[PDB]
Amino acid sequence: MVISIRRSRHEEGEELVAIWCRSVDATHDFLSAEYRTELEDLVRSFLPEAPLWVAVNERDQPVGFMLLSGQHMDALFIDPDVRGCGVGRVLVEHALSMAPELTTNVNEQNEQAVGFYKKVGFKVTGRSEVDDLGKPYPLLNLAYVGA
Repeated sequence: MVISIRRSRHEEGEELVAIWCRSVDATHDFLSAEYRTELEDLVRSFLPEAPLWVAVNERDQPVGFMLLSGQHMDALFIDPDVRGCGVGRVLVEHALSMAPELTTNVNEQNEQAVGFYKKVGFKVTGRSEVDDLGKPYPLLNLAYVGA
């Protein structure tokens, strides 16, 4: 299966919410149901309108997405069915092509993604003791070192 990356459309936004939801079910399950619900609502109020980039398969059908502006890839999420297919690299490489000095973040609870992003080449450059709203779910900040 072929992959390309492009800007998202609006109407496919709900598929990106769906992708985020299974990425969370597969690798961030530590997210308590209350926080899951509030994230999913704000995500559904954001991914349909955010200036994202989507990985698409041969059907021009989204299989992952990435948010990058400046040199900061704030978000990267991909359907667990095709994560193993290397789309994780393809989206990071897209981000790197626009930003050679790339940075990103990841929730600390997803130690799997911390490991993955290190394999890809990131190295931790900061953290937070909460996620954002004072919730005790730390965020980590990383820079491409990978090298």
